[PDB]
Amino acid sequence: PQLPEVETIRRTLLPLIVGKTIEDVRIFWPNIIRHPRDSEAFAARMIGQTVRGLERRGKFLKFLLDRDALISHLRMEGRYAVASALEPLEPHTHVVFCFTDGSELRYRDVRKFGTMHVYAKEEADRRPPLAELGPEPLSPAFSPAVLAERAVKTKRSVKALLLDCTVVAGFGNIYVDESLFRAGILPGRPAASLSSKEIERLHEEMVATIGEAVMHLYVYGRQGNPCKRCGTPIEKTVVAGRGTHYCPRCQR
DNA sequence: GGTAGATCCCGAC
DNA sequence: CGGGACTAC
Ligand SMILES: [Zn+2]
Repeated sequence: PQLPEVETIRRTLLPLIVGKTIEDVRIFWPNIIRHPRDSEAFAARMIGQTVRGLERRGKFLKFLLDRDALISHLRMEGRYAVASALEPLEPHTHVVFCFTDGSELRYRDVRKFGTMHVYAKEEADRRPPLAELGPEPLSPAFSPAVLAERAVKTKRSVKALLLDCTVVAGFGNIYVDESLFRAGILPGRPAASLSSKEIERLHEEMVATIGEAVMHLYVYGRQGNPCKRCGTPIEKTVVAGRGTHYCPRCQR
Protein backbone atom coordinates (compact mmCIF):
# COMPACT_ATOMS: atom_id res chain seq x y z
CA PRO A 1 0.00 0.00 0.00
CA GLN A 2 1.09 3.58 -0.76
CA LEU A 3 1.03 6.56 1.60
CA PRO A 4 -2.64 7.43 1.00
CA GLU A 5 -3.68 3.82 1.60
CA VAL A 6 -1.55 3.68 4.76
CA GLU A 7 -3.31 6.79 6.04
CA THR A 8 -6.63 5.05 5.33
CA ILE A 9 -5.45 1.99 7.24
CA ARG A 10 -4.39 4.22 10.13
CA ARG A 11 -7.80 5.88 10.24
CA THR A 12 -9.84 2.69 9.92
CA LEU A 13 -7.71 0.37 12.07
CA LEU A 14 -7.52 2.65 15.13
CA PRO A 15 -11.09 2.25 16.42
CA LEU A 16 -10.87 -1.52 15.86
CA ILE A 17 -7.95 -1.91 18.30
CA VAL A 18 -7.82 1.12 20.59
CA GLY A 19 -8.22 0.19 24.26
CA LYS A 20 -7.56 -3.51 23.71
CA THR A 21 -4.93 -5.29 25.80
CA ILE A 22 -2.39 -7.71 24.32
CA GLU A 23 -2.54 -11.18 25.86
CA ASP A 24 -0.29 -13.05 23.41
CA VAL A 25 1.87 -12.41 20.37
CA ARG A 26 2.36 -15.25 17.92
CA ILE A 27 5.08 -15.18 15.30
CA PHE A 28 5.20 -17.58 12.37
CA TRP A 29 7.97 -15.86 10.44
CA PRO A 30 10.54 -14.40 12.88
CA ASN A 31 12.41 -12.50 10.15
CA ILE A 32 9.60 -9.91 10.08
CA ILE A 33 10.71 -8.86 13.57
CA ARG A 34 13.66 -6.48 13.30
CA HIS A 35 13.84 -5.16 16.87
CA PRO A 36 14.30 -6.55 19.43
CA ARG A 37 16.41 -8.88 17.28
CA ASP A 38 15.02 -11.89 19.16
CA SER A 39 11.38 -12.47 18.21
CA GLU A 40 10.74 -14.04 21.62
CA ALA A 41 11.71 -10.76 23.31
CA PHE A 42 9.47 -8.86 20.89
CA ALA A 43 6.49 -11.03 21.84
CA ALA A 44 7.26 -11.09 25.57
CA ARG A 45 7.49 -7.31 25.98
CA MET A 46 4.20 -6.49 24.29
CA ILE A 47 2.12 -8.84 26.44
CA GLY A 48 0.05 -6.92 28.96
CA GLN A 49 0.19 -3.61 27.10
CA THR A 50 -2.93 -1.82 25.89
CA VAL A 51 -3.25 -0.13 22.50
CA ARG A 52 -3.56 3.64 23.01
CA GLY A 53 -3.12 5.17 19.57
CA LEU A 54 -2.11 4.73 15.95
CA GLU A 55 -0.10 7.26 13.98
CA ARG A 56 1.48 7.36 10.53
CA ARG A 57 4.88 8.57 9.42
CA GLY A 58 5.49 8.22 5.71
CA LYS A 59 4.39 4.67 4.93
CA PHE A 60 5.16 3.51 8.49
CA LEU A 61 2.40 2.79 11.00
CA LYS A 62 3.24 3.61 14.61
CA PHE A 63 1.10 1.67 17.08
CA LEU A 64 1.25 3.43 20.46
CA LEU A 65 0.93 1.13 23.47
CA ASP A 66 1.39 1.79 27.20
CA ARG A 67 5.17 1.87 27.29
CA ASP A 68 6.20 0.78 23.79
CA ALA A 69 5.62 1.82 20.20
CA LEU A 70 5.33 -0.77 17.44
CA ILE A 71 6.64 0.54 14.11
CA SER A 72 5.29 -1.43 11.15
CA HIS A 73 5.89 -1.25 7.39
CA LEU A 74 3.69 -3.26 5.01
CA ARG A 75 5.82 -2.72 1.90
CA MET A 76 3.92 -3.63 -1.27
CA GLU A 77 1.54 -6.39 -0.22
CA GLY A 78 1.30 -6.47 3.60
CA ARG A 79 -2.15 -6.17 5.18
CA TYR A 80 -3.68 -5.87 8.66
CA ALA A 81 -7.00 -7.38 9.71
CA VAL A 82 -8.90 -7.54 13.01
CA ALA A 83 -10.79 -10.80 13.51
CA SER A 84 -11.85 -13.48 15.99
CA ALA A 85 -9.36 -15.90 17.56
CA LEU A 86 -12.00 -18.60 16.98
CA GLU A 87 -11.69 -18.52 13.18
CA PRO A 88 -8.94 -20.02 10.99
CA LEU A 89 -6.17 -17.61 10.00
CA GLU A 90 -5.97 -16.43 6.40
CA PRO A 91 -3.09 -17.68 4.22
CA HIS A 92 0.33 -16.06 4.69
CA THR A 93 -0.36 -14.78 8.21
CA HIS A 94 3.02 -14.11 9.81
CA VAL A 95 2.33 -12.23 13.04
CA VAL A 96 -0.74 -12.20 15.27
CA PHE A 97 -1.46 -9.94 18.22
CA CYS A 98 -4.01 -11.63 20.49
CA PHE A 99 -6.19 -9.38 22.64
CA THR A 100 -7.85 -10.27 25.97
CA ASP A 101 -11.28 -9.86 24.34
CA GLY A 102 -10.68 -12.83 22.04
CA SER A 103 -10.04 -10.65 18.99
CA GLU A 104 -6.76 -10.47 17.06
CA LEU A 105 -4.78 -8.01 14.99
CA ARG A 106 -3.28 -10.08 12.19
CA TYR A 107 -0.46 -9.22 9.84
CA ARG A 108 -0.50 -10.99 6.45
CA ASP A 109 2.00 -10.69 3.61
CA VAL A 110 2.27 -13.02 0.62
CA ARG A 111 5.72 -11.52 -0.04
CA LYS A 112 6.90 -11.71 3.58
CA PHE A 113 8.51 -8.34 2.97
CA GLY A 114 7.21 -6.20 5.82
CA THR A 115 9.07 -5.22 8.98
CA MET A 116 8.27 -4.65 12.66
CA HIS A 117 10.34 -2.75 15.25
CA VAL A 118 9.40 -2.24 18.91
CA TYR A 119 11.02 0.36 21.20
CA ALA A 120 10.03 2.36 24.25
CA LYS A 121 7.82 5.15 22.85
CA GLU A 122 10.28 7.93 23.64
CA GLU A 123 12.98 6.15 21.61
CA ALA A 124 11.03 5.25 18.47
CA ASP A 125 11.56 8.53 16.63
CA ARG A 126 15.34 8.42 17.06
CA ARG A 127 15.84 4.78 16.10
CA PRO A 128 15.42 2.90 12.83
CA PRO A 129 13.37 2.84 10.79
CA LEU A 130 11.95 6.27 11.72
CA ALA A 131 15.32 7.90 12.31
CA GLU A 132 16.31 10.17 9.40
CA LEU A 133 12.83 10.02 7.85
CA GLY A 134 12.16 13.19 5.86
CA PRO A 135 9.18 15.53 6.35
CA GLU A 136 5.59 14.62 5.49
CA PRO A 137 4.88 15.62 1.87
CA LEU A 138 1.62 17.24 2.99
CA SER A 139 3.24 19.26 5.79
CA PRO A 140 4.63 22.81 5.62
CA ALA A 141 7.94 21.19 6.62
CA PHE A 142 8.10 19.90 3.05
CA SER A 143 8.61 23.06 1.01
CA PRO A 144 10.03 24.14 -2.36
CA ALA A 145 12.96 25.56 -0.38
CA VAL A 146 13.69 22.24 1.33
CA LEU A 147 13.41 20.43 -1.99
CA ALA A 148 15.61 22.97 -3.78
CA GLU A 149 18.30 22.54 -1.12
CA ARG A 150 18.50 18.76 -1.50
CA ALA A 151 18.39 19.05 -5.29
CA VAL A 152 21.39 21.36 -5.64
CA LYS A 153 23.63 19.29 -3.38
CA THR A 154 23.33 15.98 -5.24
CA LYS A 155 24.55 14.41 -8.50
CA ARG A 156 21.57 12.04 -8.59
CA SER A 157 18.58 12.16 -10.92
CA VAL A 158 15.46 14.00 -9.79
CA LYS A 159 13.66 10.64 -9.55
CA ALA A 160 16.38 9.21 -7.31
CA LEU A 161 15.97 12.30 -5.14
CA LEU A 162 12.21 11.98 -4.71
CA LEU A 163 12.59 8.29 -3.83
CA ASP A 164 14.94 9.18 -0.97
CA CYS A 165 13.07 8.66 2.32
CA THR A 166 15.30 11.30 3.93
CA VAL A 167 14.18 13.92 1.41
CA VAL A 168 10.44 13.38 1.80
CA ALA A 169 8.56 10.66 3.66
CA GLY A 170 7.01 7.71 1.84
CA PHE A 171 6.76 9.10 -1.68
CA GLY A 172 6.43 5.88 -3.66
CA ASN A 173 7.50 4.95 -7.19
CA ILE A 174 4.02 5.49 -8.61
CA TYR A 175 3.63 9.01 -7.20
CA VAL A 176 7.15 9.98 -8.25
CA ASP A 177 6.42 9.16 -11.91
CA GLU A 178 2.97 10.76 -11.77
CA SER A 179 4.23 13.96 -10.12
CA LEU A 180 7.12 14.29 -12.57
CA PHE A 181 4.71 13.95 -15.48
CA ARG A 182 2.34 16.53 -14.03
CA ALA A 183 5.30 18.84 -13.46
CA GLY A 184 6.57 18.29 -17.01
CA ILE A 185 9.99 17.10 -15.87
CA LEU A 186 11.90 14.07 -17.19
CA PRO A 187 12.66 11.53 -14.41
CA GLY A 188 16.28 11.14 -15.56
CA ARG A 189 17.02 14.87 -15.31
CA PRO A 190 19.83 15.61 -12.87
CA ALA A 191 18.20 17.00 -9.72
CA ALA A 192 20.65 19.91 -9.76
CA SER A 193 19.59 20.79 -13.31
CA LEU A 194 16.11 21.82 -12.16
CA SER A 195 15.46 25.56 -12.32
CA SER A 196 13.84 27.40 -9.42
CA LYS A 197 10.63 27.40 -11.47
CA GLU A 198 10.78 23.64 -12.03
CA ILE A 199 11.35 23.03 -8.32
CA GLU A 200 8.29 25.08 -7.36
CA ARG A 201 6.24 23.32 -10.02
CA LEU A 202 7.46 19.89 -8.90
CA HIS A 203 6.70 20.60 -5.25
CA GLU A 204 3.25 21.83 -6.26
CA GLU A 205 2.46 18.69 -8.23
CA MET A 206 3.89 16.38 -5.57
CA VAL A 207 1.58 17.90 -2.98
CA ALA A 208 -1.39 17.88 -5.35
CA THR A 209 -0.78 14.30 -6.47
CA ILE A 210 -0.42 12.83 -3.00
CA GLY A 211 -3.05 15.16 -1.54
CA GLU A 212 -5.72 14.20 -4.06
CA ALA A 213 -5.08 10.51 -3.37
CA VAL A 214 -5.27 10.96 0.41
CA MET A 215 -8.70 12.60 0.11
CA HIS A 216 -6.48 7.93 -12.77
CA LEU A 217 -2.86 7.55 -13.83
CA TYR A 218 -1.11 9.54 -16.57
CA VAL A 219 1.98 7.39 -17.00
CA TYR A 220 2.53 4.66 -14.41
CA GLY A 221 2.09 1.26 -16.05
CA ARG A 222 0.79 2.93 -19.21
CA GLN A 223 3.79 2.24 -21.45
CA GLY A 224 2.87 1.78 -25.10
CA ASN A 225 -0.38 3.64 -24.51
CA PRO A 226 -1.17 7.22 -25.66
CA CYS A 227 -0.40 10.08 -23.29
CA LYS A 228 -3.70 11.47 -22.01
CA ARG A 229 -2.50 15.04 -22.60
CA CYS A 230 -0.72 14.82 -25.98
CA GLY A 231 -1.30 11.34 -27.42
CA THR A 232 2.40 10.46 -27.59
CA PRO A 233 3.06 6.83 -26.56
CA ILE A 234 4.17 6.55 -22.93
CA GLU A 235 7.62 5.02 -22.59
CA LYS A 236 9.21 2.95 -19.85
CA THR A 237 12.85 2.75 -18.83
CA VAL A 238 14.96 2.03 -15.77
CA VAL A 239 15.87 5.06 -13.67
CA ALA A 240 17.23 4.91 -10.12
CA GLY A 241 16.94 1.13 -10.38
CA ARG A 242 13.17 1.13 -10.86
CA GLY A 243 10.49 0.91 -13.53
CA THR A 244 10.13 4.47 -14.79
CA HIS A 245 7.28 5.78 -16.91
CA TYR A 246 7.14 9.08 -18.78
CA CYS A 247 5.87 10.99 -21.79
CA PRO A 248 8.83 12.14 -23.90
CA ARG A 249 6.80 15.10 -25.24
CA CYS A 250 5.14 16.50 -22.10
CA GLN A 251 8.24 16.02 -19.93
CA ARG A 252 11.50 17.84 -20.59
C1' DG B 1 29.95 11.76 3.99
C1' DG B 2 27.52 10.64 -0.57
C1' DT B 3 26.32 7.01 -3.35
C1' DA B 4 25.61 2.31 -5.52
C1' DG B 5 25.18 -2.09 -4.26
C1' DA B 6 23.54 -6.06 -1.62
C1' DT B 7 19.74 -7.76 1.09
C1' DC B 8 15.08 -9.79 1.86
C1' DC B 9 10.54 -12.40 -0.71
C1' DC B 10 7.88 -15.14 -4.03
C1' DG B 11 3.83 -14.90 -7.72
C1' DA B 12 4.20 -14.30 -12.26
C1' DC B 13 5.79 -13.67 -16.55
C1' DC C 1 12.56 -9.59 -11.84
C1' DG C 2 8.95 -5.99 -9.07
C1' DG C 3 9.13 -3.01 -5.14
C1' DG C 4 10.98 -0.12 -0.03
C1' DA C 5 14.14 0.93 3.23
C1' DC C 6 22.74 -2.05 5.97
C1' DT C 7 27.31 -2.53 3.94
C1' DA C 8 31.21 -0.96 1.46
C1' DC C 9 33.28 1.85 -2.78
ZN1 LIG D 1 2.31 13.81 -23.31
